[PDB]
Parts: sequence; C-alpha cells; structure tokens
Amino acid sequence: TIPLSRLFDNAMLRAHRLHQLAFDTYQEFEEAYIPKEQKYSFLQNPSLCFSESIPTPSNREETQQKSNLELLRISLLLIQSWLEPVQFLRSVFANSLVYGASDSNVYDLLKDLEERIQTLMGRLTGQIFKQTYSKFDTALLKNYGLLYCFRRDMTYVATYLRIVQCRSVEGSCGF
Amino acid sequence: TIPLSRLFDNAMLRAHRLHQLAFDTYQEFEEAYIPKEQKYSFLQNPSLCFSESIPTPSNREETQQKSNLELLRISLLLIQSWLEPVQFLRSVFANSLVYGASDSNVYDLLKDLEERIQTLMGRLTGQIFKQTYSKFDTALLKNYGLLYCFRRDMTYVATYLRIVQCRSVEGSCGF
Amino acid sequence: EPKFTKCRSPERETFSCHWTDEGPIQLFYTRRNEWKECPDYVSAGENSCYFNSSFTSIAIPYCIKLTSNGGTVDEKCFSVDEIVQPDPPIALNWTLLNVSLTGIHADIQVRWEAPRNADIQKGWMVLEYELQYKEVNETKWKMMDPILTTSVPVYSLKVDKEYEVRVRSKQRNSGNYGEFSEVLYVTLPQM
Amino acid sequence: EPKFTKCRSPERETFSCHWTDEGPIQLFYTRRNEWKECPDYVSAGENSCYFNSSFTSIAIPYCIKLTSNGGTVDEKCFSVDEIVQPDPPIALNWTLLNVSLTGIHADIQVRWEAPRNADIQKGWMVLEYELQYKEVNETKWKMMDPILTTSVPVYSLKVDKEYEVRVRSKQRNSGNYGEFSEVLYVTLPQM
Repeated sequence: TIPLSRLFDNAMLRAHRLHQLAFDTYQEFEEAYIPKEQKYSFLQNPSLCFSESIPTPSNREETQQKSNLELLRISLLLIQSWLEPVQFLRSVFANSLVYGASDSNVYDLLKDLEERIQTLMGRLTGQIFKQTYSKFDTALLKNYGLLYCFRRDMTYVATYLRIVQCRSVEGSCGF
Repeated sequence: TIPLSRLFDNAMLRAHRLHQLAFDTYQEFEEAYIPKEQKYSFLQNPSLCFSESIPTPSNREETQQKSNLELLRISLLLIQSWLEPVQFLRSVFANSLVYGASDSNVYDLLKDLEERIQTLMGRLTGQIFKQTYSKFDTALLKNYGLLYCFRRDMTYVATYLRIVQCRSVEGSCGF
Repeated sequence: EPKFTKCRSPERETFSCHWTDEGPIQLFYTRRNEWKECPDYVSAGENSCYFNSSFTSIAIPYCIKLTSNGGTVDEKCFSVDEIVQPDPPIALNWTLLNVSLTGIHADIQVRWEAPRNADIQKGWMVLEYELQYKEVNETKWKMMDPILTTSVPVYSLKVDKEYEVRVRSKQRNSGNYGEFSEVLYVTLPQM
Repeated sequence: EPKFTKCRSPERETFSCHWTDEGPIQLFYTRRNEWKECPDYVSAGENSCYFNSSFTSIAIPYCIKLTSNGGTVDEKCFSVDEIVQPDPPIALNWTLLNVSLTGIHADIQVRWEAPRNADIQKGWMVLEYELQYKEVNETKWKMMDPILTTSVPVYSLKVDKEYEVRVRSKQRNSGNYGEFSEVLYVTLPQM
C-alpha cells in the first residue's frame, strides 16, 4: 500500500491547529469576561455538551481498547457536529486576539479535516457506525458554554487521531 | 572513583592530533619527494621500524584479547620510543605545509601524552611490563623510513587508546 | 485561612492537589459522574489529596473545596488538561558534534529520554521540551526555543570554560511546563 | 594493458582489489609476514581478488602485481588504513524539530545508523559522517561539514517543496569517504 505517513502528518497538523485555537480562545475569553464566582457556578453545574450523544472514551485504558476505525469514526462525528454550530462563535472569534480565529477560518479547517478523516477510514477499511452527528440547540454564558464544548471536542479529536497514527504508522511515536 | 571520562577525552584529543599530524606529514612528503618506482622498491622491502621489539597486535581479534593495562603499557612504550628520535624529523616538519608540524610542537605533544597514559595506568591498577622503550640508530630515504615508522606507531597508539576508552568509560562509544 | 497552592497531573492519568498549612482541614470534590471527601490524604504528602486513575478523566470539569470546622475556606475548578505539568526528562548526556582537533570553540549534541510515566509511544501524551544552558559561573541561563525531539545541538561553546545544561517538558498546547531535569555538567577536552 | 582501478577495505578487517577488463590475468601479492597468488578470485566479483581477515593486518605494507602471459602489467603498494572506505550509513529517517503550526518554513532532524560491519562499539573504527541535501528538482546538492554523531538538524526548509537527503562516512583522519547511503525523501505537511 502507498505509505500513510504523509496523510497522517497532514491530518495531524490540522487537528493540532484546531485544538490550539480552541484552547487559546477559551482561555482568553474566560480571563477577560468571567469572574471567578461565575466560573465556579458554571463548572459546578452538570457541561453536558450537544455532542454527548456521541460516545467518547475519556481515560487512557478505555480509549486504547477501541479499534482504529472506531476512533476515526468518533473523530469524524465530532468534527461534523461543529460544521453548523461554529457559526455561533462568529462574534467570539472576531473580538479575539488569537491569530487565525474567525468562524470562516475555523469552518474551513473543520471541512478540510472531515474529508481527510474520510480518506483515512477508506485506507484502513456497532451503534457508532449507525448514528449520525449531533445537533445544537437555539448570551455570554451561551458563548462560554459553546467555547467550553468546542475545546472539549477538539481535545478528543487531537488525541484520538494521534493514537491511530502511532499504531498505524511505522515509527511515528518512538521510532 | 572519580569519573574517568574527562581524562580519557583529554588523552584521546592528543592521540588523535599526533595520528593526524603523522598521517598528513607522511602523505605530503611522499607526494612531493618520492616517485612511484622508489615507492614500490621501498614498500616491497622488509619497514622493520626501530620499535619492532615492542610487541604490537595488528588485527581486531588479537588486539581486543589484550587487557586494558597491556594496551596502555604498549602505548606508553611506543610514545616513549619517539621522545629522542622525533628530533631527527626537524627538517622534515619545518619544510612541511602541515599546520602545527615542528619537532618542538611534536615533542611537546608526546611528553604530554606519556604523562597522561601514566596517570591512566595508575587509575586502572609479562615481558611487556619488564621491557623498556626502543632505541633508534644512526637522507631522503632515511627521512621517508622515519616518517613511515612514526605514522605506524601513532596509528597504533590512537587505536589502542580508543579501545581502552570504549571498555572503561560508561557510554563512550555506542552510548 | 488555609488556601490551595496548586493541583497538578504529571501524566494525564492521575492528579494531586496541595494546600498551605480550625480543626483538621478537609478536601471535598465533585465531578460530573456531587460532593465526596478526598479519597487519599497520604500518597502526595502533607496537606495534599491524591487521585488515582480510577478517579481521573479528561474533558470533564472537577471542583474542589477546602473546609474547616467553621466552613469552606477555599475553592477551585479545573479540567485535567489545564493542570498537566509533566515530570522532567531523565538520562541527560552530551557528546562532541564537530570533528576539529584545534578549535578554541566546540559544538556538542545533548540528548535525553522522556519521563518514564508519560505515554508517548501509544499517543496519550505528546511532549515538547525547552533546553537551557550557561557557563557555570554565570547567574543567568540562556533559553532555547522549544523542540519536539529528545536531542539537540548546542553551538560555539568555549573549550576553556565549563558549562551546565537543564531541560523541562510540557504537553503540546496545554497545561504548563514542569520542573527542570537534574543539571548536566559539560567539560570539553582542551589543549 | 589491463590496469588496477582500485583497492578498498570496508571495515579495516578485510579488503579487495579490482582491475579493468594475453591469456588470463593473475594477481600476486607480497606482505611482510614473498610472492603468492590471489587467494580468492570470486567473492568480490569479476576481475577482483578478495582478502579475508586471515590475510589482513594494519600498519604493514602490501604490494600487488597484475600479470599476463608475457609479464607484469601493473603494480600497486598500500597499507590497509590508506584504503579504508566505509560502507554507508543505513536506516535514514527524519522527524520535525520545531514546534510551530503556521510557519512557511520548518526545521527537521535527520538520523541514521552506522554501517553494520564497522566495529564502533569496541573501538576498532571511529567514523565521521557528511550529510548532503537539496530540493528534488535541483541538480546541485548542498554539503554540510562533517560530524561525529548519527543525527543532525537541517534548518529552514520550505514546507511547499520536497527535499532529499543522503549521507556518507569515513574513518577519522585516514582513507577516503565511501559511497552515499540510499536517498531519504522529505515531504513536510502543509496547510
């Protein structure tokens, strides 16, 4: 088979960039607009993101028990869940000082990654293959909640994609 | 014990420099003064150097069978054999274009290395411990013959010293 | 009056929280999965709580509260990835890089290993490293930009001087740098 | 008319001699230890003589003569260290060194292993390496100064271009460089 290293390198570059943008945008926002008491109330109350229908392992042992195709499929559904909702972070990202943060630029990144994950599942050919991507609901807590969920979901994708890379590519992580 | 790495590094720097100076000085001399027919006659006739009383292994298996103290002791006697004779390469080295070649500079190097080998034998405490260093005899073939023997003996010292280093120092050659 | 100093996860799999020194001070925590008392007050030392891999999950928010006999004295909320601070690299070593025998200067290559508790080989963690070095008599350290590998050159060191080098790590894009490795001393041969 | 092309020792332990293509051409050798016929005309290929480790010793001079049915047609004299030319390094690989996600440029680290027949670990050989690289559409190669390690960075490559890298070795201060390794292709991710 044609070597997969180039595709994994390119898919990982975009996943890391989405993860970095989500983390830095959440941090800036929280530091500027959210006093510590509103933070505690927000974080004490049970962050059930619109993507909670997609089953996402959250510790090392459970994640590594999943197959390559399951981890790519979950990544695919997380990315697709943000294609429409990301336009609701338009004002967040325009007011941001993070270089590269705009909903257009983020939308472009997600679409590019969704097609790369689909090519990777083709090369490596259960409810998770049956279900579809998640749908989002209907101001500053609404933006904070959204940013919280975007950070989380991009975090998952970057991790799940790295795991598949390390197991599928020759000497990618420890040569 | 105090770590030996620093002393081995310093002894190896001087051995390599002596070896390099001997190799480059022999090559320059041969290329400038010795036509190919005189070279064949010289190399066809059985280079018995004044140091042939010192027993010197000349292949990998026989050399590595020697102990650390034997290899240091042979190195010590080779270096000491050149303390007096090196002054007979005075005109060779003064006419040379090799940077650093002079009998004074070479004499200094040999004396410095002889004391370092003696400290190293002290830290790591047979005929070879009984015998002494070799003595040299009484114009252009006399210089060619001398240069031939100096190249040879410095070659041996650099090799024998490297072998002891690799076996005595932690991860010196293949970490 | 007692207050939290910090919380840290060394490998993204476990974590611990620490506080400064009425009645005994207690720790209570809540995570989406309400309030429970610290599961282990001994493993991470004095005025600490230790949370093993059965209590630790990424992406979900944790809230902790320090309490006395009169009430709540401190509170913190965090996610595990915000508190990741990796252990330092170990087994530092150097070797000569350039091949000269007469320079007044020399280049070296320094190498190390990742902290043993980090899962790099199967993709759970991805580290970056920041190396620092200075002449042993200097008070300030020179700082290199961070790299992805476990080895790097250091250029133009004077062979006449002794140097010292230290390295620390961080998880890419999250948490903070951890502590520095033990120092490695560099003494170059000279003549 | 037939003449010697060259003699080479790959690891300082064995050696072979080669000649260009009346009657059959013979090889005779003499070493201080007179004339004997080539011990093995097959192992090093056509118009060659192969000398295993039982005939090979450092520091002593060898002389060889090529002979026809009418007499001696060529002669050479050498010592083993003058003809050492190491096999190339193997297992070339690269990985990203810098940690940026938005550069137009990138730095890499390239690594390799010494040729398997060389005895580096016990001190019989000491190697230096020269790395070359260029953009795949270029005809000339950029050449780095030689190094002592089996890894090195290559800096400021354009992420938009494909590169290729090759490495060769030599025994320190003697003999010549050997052949280049197989080429390693470098294709950097980009967005």
